[PDB]
Amino acid sequence: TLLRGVSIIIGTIIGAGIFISPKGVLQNTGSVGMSLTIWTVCGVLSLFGALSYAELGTTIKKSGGHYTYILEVFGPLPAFVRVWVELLIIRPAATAVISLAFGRYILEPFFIQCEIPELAIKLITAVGITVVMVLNSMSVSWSARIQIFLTFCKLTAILIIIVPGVMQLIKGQTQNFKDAFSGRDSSITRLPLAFYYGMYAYAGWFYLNFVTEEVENPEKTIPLAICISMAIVTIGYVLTNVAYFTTINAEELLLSNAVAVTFSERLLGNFSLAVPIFVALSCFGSMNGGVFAVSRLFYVASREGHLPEILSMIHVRKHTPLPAVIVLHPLTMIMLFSGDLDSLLNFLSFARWLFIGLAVAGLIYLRYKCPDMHRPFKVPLFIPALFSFTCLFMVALSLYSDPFSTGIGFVITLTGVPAYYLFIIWDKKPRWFRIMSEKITRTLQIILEVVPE
Amino acid sequence: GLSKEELLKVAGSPGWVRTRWALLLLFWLGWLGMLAGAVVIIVRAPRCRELPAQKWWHTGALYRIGDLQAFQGHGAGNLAGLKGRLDYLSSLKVKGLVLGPIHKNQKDDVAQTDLLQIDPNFGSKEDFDSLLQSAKKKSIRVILDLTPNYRGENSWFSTQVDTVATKVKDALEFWLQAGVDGFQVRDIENLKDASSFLAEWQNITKGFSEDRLLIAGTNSSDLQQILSLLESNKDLLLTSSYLSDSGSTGEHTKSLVTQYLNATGNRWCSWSLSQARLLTSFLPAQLLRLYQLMLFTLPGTPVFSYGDEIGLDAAALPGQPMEAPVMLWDESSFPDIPGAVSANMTVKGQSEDPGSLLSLFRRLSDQRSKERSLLHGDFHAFSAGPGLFSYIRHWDQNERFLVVLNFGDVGLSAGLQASDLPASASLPAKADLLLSTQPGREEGSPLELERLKLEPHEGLLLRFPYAA
Ligand SMILES: CCCCCCCCCCCCCCCCCC(=O)OC[C@H](COP(=O)([O-])O)OC(=O)CCCCCCCCCCCCCCCCC
Ligand SMILES: CCCCCCCCCCCCCCCCCC(=O)OC[C@H](COP(=O)([O-])O)OC(=O)CCCCCCCCCCCCCCCCC
Ligand SMILES: CCOc1ccccc1-n1c([C@H](C)N2CCN(C(=O)COc3ccc(Cl)cc3)CC2)nc2ccccc2c1=O
Ligand SMILES: *[C@@H]1O[C@H](CO)[C@@H](O[C@@H]2O[C@H](CO)[C@@H](O)[C@H](O)[C@H]2NC(C)=O)[C@H](O)[C@H]1NC(C)=O
Ligand SMILES: *[C@@H]1O[C@H](CO)[C@@H](O[C@@H]2O[C@H](CO)[C@@H](O)[C@H](O)[C@H]2NC(C)=O)[C@H](O)[C@H]1NC(C)=O
Ligand SMILES: *[C@@H]1O[C@H](CO)[C@@H](O[C@@H]2O[C@H](CO)[C@@H](O)[C@H](O)[C@H]2NC(C)=O)[C@H](O)[C@H]1NC(C)=O
Ligand SMILES: *[C@@H]1O[C@H](CO)[C@@H](O[C@@H]2O[C@H](CO)[C@@H](O)[C@H](O)[C@H]2NC(C)=O)[C@H](O)[C@H]1NC(C)=O
Repeated sequence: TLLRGVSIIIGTIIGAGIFISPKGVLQNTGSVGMSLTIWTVCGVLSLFGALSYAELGTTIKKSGGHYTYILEVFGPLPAFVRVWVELLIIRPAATAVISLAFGRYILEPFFIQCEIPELAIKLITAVGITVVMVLNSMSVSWSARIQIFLTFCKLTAILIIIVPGVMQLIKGQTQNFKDAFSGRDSSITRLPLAFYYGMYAYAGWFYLNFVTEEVENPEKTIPLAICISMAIVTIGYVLTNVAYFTTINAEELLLSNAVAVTFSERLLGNFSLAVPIFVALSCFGSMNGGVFAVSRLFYVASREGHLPEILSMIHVRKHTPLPAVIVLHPLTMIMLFSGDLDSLLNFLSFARWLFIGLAVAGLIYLRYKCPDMHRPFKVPLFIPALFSFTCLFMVALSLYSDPFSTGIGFVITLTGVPAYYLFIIWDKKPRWFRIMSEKITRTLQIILEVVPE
Repeated sequence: GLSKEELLKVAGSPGWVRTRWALLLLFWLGWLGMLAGAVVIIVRAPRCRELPAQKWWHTGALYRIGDLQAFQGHGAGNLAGLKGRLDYLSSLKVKGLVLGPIHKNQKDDVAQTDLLQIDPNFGSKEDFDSLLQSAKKKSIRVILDLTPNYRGENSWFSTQVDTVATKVKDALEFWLQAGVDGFQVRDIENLKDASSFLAEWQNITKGFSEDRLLIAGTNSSDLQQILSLLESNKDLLLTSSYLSDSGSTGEHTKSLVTQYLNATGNRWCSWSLSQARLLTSFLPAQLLRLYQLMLFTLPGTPVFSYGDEIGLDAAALPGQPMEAPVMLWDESSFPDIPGAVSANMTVKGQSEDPGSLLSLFRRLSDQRSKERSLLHGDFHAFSAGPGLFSYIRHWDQNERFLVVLNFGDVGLSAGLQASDLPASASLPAKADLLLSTQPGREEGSPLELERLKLEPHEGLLLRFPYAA
């Protein structure tokens, strides 16, 4: 129904991006004002893209995912390179960013106003990831009721910042926004970097997987729920940046590594160790949304020709996907012990917004060059055109921004095509190869005890 | 791929179950090894020292406004016009405000004059309340001077001493109820039994609250006359003329500052050149940038006079009182002898030049008030070239600062052989540069600390981070 729809969207779309983002948004812009315009532009851009995915996924009506939206509007290897670049770029670098924030925010009651070694962080993040994966490889029934509690934890983590940020606003009228649009004299070649940091704050809608006859009166319920429960997030996310700027100047925020602890350290009350616990629980709630929605993606991709059938096999008792965990873990650990947040956001965001822009352009290409295949609801022609235009322009301009961290994503998606004809368009090039790879699947299927059920 | 029933009869074998129990225990031992390594890298971490919980007059500079009439202009010299300049004062980022004696005083009769009633030529009690509320809004503290005979020669009523002592006791209890943040008394060498009265006044000032100040001001240049005033007091800020006698060579000023810090025992002090004069009355026109770099980077509170940010000269202008020169806000401040001012002789003409003197004041007054190793860092000078003065500020692990000054008109190199500093903040090989007093160097260009060649009257503000 309606209220459970806005509840599930408000639960999947907020998280801990509001603690990672506003330092990288301010750094790649100038003053407070350009930052707040970026934080409200990204909200309506995410609204437009969410409306486009909802209008696109109820016109194809297949078994979910925008892997099956690039396929059936492009067919071959455009949809192969998406599922290649997924498990090689996007998902390891997505887990290795929320984990790096989580590990940072629990070492704060032990390093009060002092500096932390990085190797103390990384070996705590690499404990939290494995505890997440061991929890996922056991029963799913505990793994969802834990998630519900972490959803209420991330709501309270937003709320205990948004309440004392307005009690400082209507009291004395404390203002340091004065000169709002006066920046640090230029930001034009690193504008899309801020686009990469704002959109990460709203991430989550592109795993929602809308299927038509499950919500009551579905001709009008889905776009109404999306447009209400996206503008609610845009309100709650701009007032939180107002709450951050109401107590911190624009120069303390660039030298700080955790803005939610310097908000609390000057807004005390003798339990200001609450917020590095609740920001940690909000960072854990996004980590726990891990191997799931990768598993059903592996199930759909394994059903045709891609991603060999050992993946999307299932443990016999306690029917949980183990080889997705096995293939995800030594990749996110490699990317975790490598470079920092500012490299990983760029390295994932390049490929991620490139493929979402391709899919929402394919929505238009299917709308005009196939005027059949009826629509339960439609959007105006300017909405996905504008979203795809901004996506592809920011991704293209991001190559003139730091190219030794995003150009590796470009060379990986261009080695996607020398990995396509070698593994899809061919027929058993050695016999030294198939008989070798059969024993591989046999041995590790025997070790993991996994069946395709 | 193997199906269900062909799998359970192979993966139930001996061997196949023992290898997976072995791999499971190997994975768990790697996990607990990572946990124990993270714990031992947390514990083997160096401690971190505790911040001193400073007061407000530790955090910035004080700005003495002696004559209020000549601060804005004649006819506009009331307390109401002072409210339009507090934005300019916050642009300077001064933390306090030492207002002049605004009380009523006629002349050498004590019975008519009174430290309780405001003179009507300055404003009202309601306007003083509005000043205090607007200053508390901008977070600028107001310190009220209370010298009794501030219109005359002998400021302390040299006939008797009892009534002038009792009336200050009534004065400190009166104004603190209104909400002032401190007090200042001047020329206390003309006050008999001074260290006994100062301890009583300091008691009353600390007895209202703990965040209140008392500033005493002498004219004595002698060190032993200064330490005798600091026998029963620790919280007293004492401004004297201790630095204004000489300083033509760097060895003399180096010996002066280090001897003062050795004698008082590294306590909180106040670095100033006078009690009511400007910087230009004791220095030539070229040394103002060097002394403004020095006075902001020394361990204590710097106290400046009004106009010292723009190089306000009185001897380079016509007929004026040498103790209370007129302030040059614009190109039309100085009314008579027209055309005497210039573009560089005023505030707004210096509020746009990047290589100006007021820009150096604003670049130093925020680095003093924001950075942590200049707030309460340590102090260690060392030997250097014959004519230089070089020192280092460092707090715990924060950004180390290095200041190198040239008190002479010669071309000298630095030659920094440290060899005696603590092992925490010893000299690095290469360090950055924040600013210089002269044009001709770019900001942010790291140097190596060997061929540091100095042009005459140059000062530097190198910095380097904590490493080993
Ligand atoms: C710097 C960025 C951060 C770090 C990133 C590091 C990336 C390293 C490269 C990893 C490449 C992994 C590619 C696996 C792609 C599998 C694609 C696929 O669908 O294979 C299908 C094929 C047939 O299966 P089936 O349909 O018959 O069941 O089934 C198979 O092909 C079975 C073989 C599966 C393994 C494929 C190995 C490919 C080797 C790629 C060369 C690079 C590594 C070489 C290592 C050599 C060491 C000996
Ligand atoms: C510099 C040093 C480098 C060292 C290697 C670094 C890479 C580490 C890779 C770690 C992979 C992720 C490990 C996740 C472990 C699964 C969690 C788990 O305990 O599963 C429970 C499962 C069922 O238990 P039970 O019901 O039998 O008691 O219990 C089981 O199913 C037992 C079997 C699974 C054991 C998992 C150990 C690793 C599996 C190896 C599979 C084949 C490896 C192929 C190459 C993969 C790496 C490139
Ligand atoms: C966090 C997102 O998932 C949830 C959302 C709400 C409640 C629970 C979950 N949840 C779910 C549930 C059973 N779900 C499955 C996937 N789900 C969609 O893919 C959106 O389906 C839509 C339905 C209606 C609309 Cl209008 C749009 C999309 C929605 C429901 N399994 C989990 C499994 C492992 C860990 C966490 C969760 C988990 O948290
Ligand atoms: C004021 O300083 C005096 C000594 O410098 C201290 O003790 C006070 O001494 C006076 C007599 O000179 C007494 O009248 C007070 O009652 C004393 N204060 C007490 C006993 O608390 C003391 O350090 C300061 N006084 C206060 C109240 O802080
Ligand atoms: C500090 O100011 C006084 C006032 O001009 C200087 O002169 C002293 O004045 C008092 C009475 O006004 C006399 O009792 C002293 O004997 C005077 N001192 C001397 C040395 O003549 C005093 O000289 C000034 N101090 C300095 C260092 O300039
Ligand atoms: C000035 O600093 C020096 C060290 O730089 C110290 O001099 C010491 O003075 C005491 C008492 O006269 C002697 O017992 C020590 O042997 C001296 N040490 C050295 C190294 O000379 C002291 O801190 C200060 N001197 C005075 C007289 O206050
Ligand atoms: C303001 O700028 C003028 C122009 O540079 C200064 O006038 C020069 O002053 C120097 C030394 O004071 C003399 O050597 C030059 O001969 C002067 N040139 C001219 C054209 O006047 C003036 O002194 C500056 N004002 C201040 C206060 O520094």
